[PDB]
Amino acid sequence: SHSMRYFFTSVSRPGRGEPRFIAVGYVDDTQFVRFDSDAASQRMEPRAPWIEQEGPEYWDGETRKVKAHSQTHRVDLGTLRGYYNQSEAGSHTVQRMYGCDVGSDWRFLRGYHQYAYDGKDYIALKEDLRSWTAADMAAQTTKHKWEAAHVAEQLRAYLEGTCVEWLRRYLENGKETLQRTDAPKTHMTHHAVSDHEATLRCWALSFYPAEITLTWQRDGEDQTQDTELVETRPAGDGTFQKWAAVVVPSGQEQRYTCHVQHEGLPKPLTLRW
Amino acid sequence: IQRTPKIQVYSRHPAENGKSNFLNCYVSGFHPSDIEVDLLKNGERIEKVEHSDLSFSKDWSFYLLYYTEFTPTEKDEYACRVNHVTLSQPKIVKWDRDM
Amino acid sequence: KLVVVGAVGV
Ligand code: NA
Ligand code: NA
Repeated sequence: SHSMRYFFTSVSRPGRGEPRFIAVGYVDDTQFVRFDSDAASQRMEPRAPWIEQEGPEYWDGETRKVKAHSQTHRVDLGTLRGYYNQSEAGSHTVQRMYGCDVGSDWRFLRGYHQYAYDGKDYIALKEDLRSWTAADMAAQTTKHKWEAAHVAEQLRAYLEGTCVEWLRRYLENGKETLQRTDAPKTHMTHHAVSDHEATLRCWALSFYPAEITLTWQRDGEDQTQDTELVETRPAGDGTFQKWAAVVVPSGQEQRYTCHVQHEGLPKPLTLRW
Repeated sequence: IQRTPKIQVYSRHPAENGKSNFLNCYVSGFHPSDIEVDLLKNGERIEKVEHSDLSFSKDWSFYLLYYTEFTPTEKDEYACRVNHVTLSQPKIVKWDRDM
Repeated sequence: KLVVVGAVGV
């Protein structure tokens, strides 16, 4: 599958001035556009080489739309302060994420449009793209407004139309990277932690996309006890890193296997010391 | 309502003394988004440090990557200093060469 | 490509 996602964050500044607004666009795990209210350009900016070929009409259009998004969030911070009976003195946060997935058939798979206030679910479009999940009575007020304004119908048209069409355009224009899988480069390290115990660390480096599974087995059965698994982390060059470690009795390293699952691997890899 | 940052400090490439590399401080799982992140060389703030554009996970928690070019040496000590509303004092995580 | 229809406020 492939995804296009836009992420918006607006943080109010009660001391002085307007909210800090940051928008980022992704195709899969690749950032391709950004807007930051604090940046000099006041434009939607490219962050991937394959979006740079889009002409001036594209950049003017996306700049106009992302500035309109920022004003909507500014108004929403005011509305939500009202709904929750909060003072003008505190900083608050609105977050929005929307976008679309295409499946193995390159057709529309799913759409989403999710909103949060102060880091908690507020309102979300259901998978049917016809109904809303409102977390509380403030969000229920928004749900009634959005039902009357036919927001779900407008979003459904975008998510099943423009969103998937432009995702497919970007995937073709950027295919050299976006449709390339980078299989993890895997190795094991060995460190004594005592006279009687050793740590085996299974590394997965320079992989894309970010989704990966590292599992330890002992004599061919999954082991979670005496293991540590770090959160997948960005390398900073567009690829990802992860490791998993197990503590084992010194001399028994040969019993342990690290199993690596990734879209870039025809069959999962097995590593043994 | 407030979530404390998780911190990983690591190099982009396998660390080898005298070979140019990138020092990374990955901060994730925090709310709200206001955060101070400094990379330290022998306890001193590095000037040229860049960071990714603010994004967030399914649970709405934020993540940022802070990074700088660096050449590791035997003697020089690197760390990440993080300040956030959830911390009573700035948190310093030492760069562990093979972590 | 961003949503073109103006966003409806909460
Ligand atoms: Na090890
Ligand atoms: Na290691």
